[PDB]
Amino acid sequence: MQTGFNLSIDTVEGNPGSSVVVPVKLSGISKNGISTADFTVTYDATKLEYISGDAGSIVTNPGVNFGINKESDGKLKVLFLDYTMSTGYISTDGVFANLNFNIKSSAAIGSKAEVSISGTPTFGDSTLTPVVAKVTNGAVNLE
Amino acid sequence: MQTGFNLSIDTVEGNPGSSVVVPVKLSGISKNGISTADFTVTYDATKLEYISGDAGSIVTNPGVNFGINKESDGKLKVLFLDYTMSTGYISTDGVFANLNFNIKSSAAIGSKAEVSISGTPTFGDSTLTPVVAKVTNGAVNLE
Amino acid sequence: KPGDVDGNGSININDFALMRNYLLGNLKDFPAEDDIKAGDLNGDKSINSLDFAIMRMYLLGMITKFSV
Amino acid sequence: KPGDVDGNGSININDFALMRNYLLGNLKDFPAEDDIKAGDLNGDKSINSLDFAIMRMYLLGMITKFS
Ligand SMILES: [Ca+2]
Ligand SMILES: [Ca+2]
Ligand SMILES: [Ca+2]
Ligand SMILES: [Ca+2]
Ligand SMILES: [Ca+2]
Ligand SMILES: [Ca+2]
Repeated sequence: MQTGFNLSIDTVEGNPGSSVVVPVKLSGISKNGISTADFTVTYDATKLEYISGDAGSIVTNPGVNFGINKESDGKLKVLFLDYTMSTGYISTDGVFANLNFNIKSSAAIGSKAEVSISGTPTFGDSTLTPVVAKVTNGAVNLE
Repeated sequence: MQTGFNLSIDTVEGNPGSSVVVPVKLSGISKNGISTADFTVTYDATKLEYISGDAGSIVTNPGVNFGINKESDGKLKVLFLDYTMSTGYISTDGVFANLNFNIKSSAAIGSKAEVSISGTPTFGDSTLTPVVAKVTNGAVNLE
Repeated sequence: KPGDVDGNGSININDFALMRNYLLGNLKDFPAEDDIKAGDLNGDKSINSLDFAIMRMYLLGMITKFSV
Repeated sequence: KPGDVDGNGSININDFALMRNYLLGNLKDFPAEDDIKAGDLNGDKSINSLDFAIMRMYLLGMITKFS
């Protein structure tokens, strides 16, 4: 049956010349929780300039367990590990990462800047068994 | 002769189409020792193909303390740290790294392939006081 | 061999650092010649955060060997 | 904020891992908004193996603060 476990990127409104946060969420986390994750987020670098990414509220011991890096303009790598591999699986549905972008002044109103998962994201539960996520991609709608 | 603290790259003989080892040495190390180092080695990539670099015999706990990486063809980055910051400073003069190259068959007999330190190398002693090295560059003399 | 992603004969903190850097896009590959052999610690022929977790368990002493 | 090269508010093994990668010639831009402020632990306005060693001392508990 189709999984209830979801990885979703919000669709948000943004204004050219301004900045915006794009939340990335997990929901339907199963009872075994999430002990590992790694995935790629692509964004439209012709319109958005990545500032930084912050661990979301659901992330355990985020200072240690969470990482995010801009590999190249338009491509982010996201990483989570329970460094204890015992007591720090994610069990709570909600925001997993907040992605902060400046929006170029050249970006046109009425257009969109896609923010998406690239490829198939990897998640491991507390048993280090892979769990498949249902992905919903997002965007910054420029107005 | 060489006096004082020196970082030197050997001049060695090599045959086109064969491999060669180019030692990188430290001499004149003071009683305060060497607890950390980082430097760049450039080599003539038109004549030499980098295979690998091995920690020299003066390097303490090299499996943890030593690293070397080819950043691009012709450019190596070398790194040493006493990960204990206590019991593993280098105190003994001798070979710090052995650089392994294949010599291209196109490299001409009677010519040389320079192997050099690029920039000012960074060394720290056992209290992390900077230590300045006299640098002597080397080469593979092709015969 | 498995776990020794820099191919230096030891499995330690630096292999963990390399794996983290690889998964963050700060390495294109590993210094070991055979990346999958060195980095794939559960035998699924992929190098990903499950392998990172397994390496962490090994360095914490929670496991003794990799289940290739 | 010195030491926090990924700009996440904590100084830990992951900052050390990034600095190792930098010093080996890989990542050119740390995630922190101000690389020199985050990476320079001894005031020479450069990020090099001395800073890497200082961070190691801090993570070993041998020092409690930076200069
Ligand atoms: Ca290793
Ligand atoms: Ca490789
Ligand atoms: Ca694997
Ligand atoms: Ca940090
Ligand atoms: Ca930066
Ligand atoms: Ca410094």
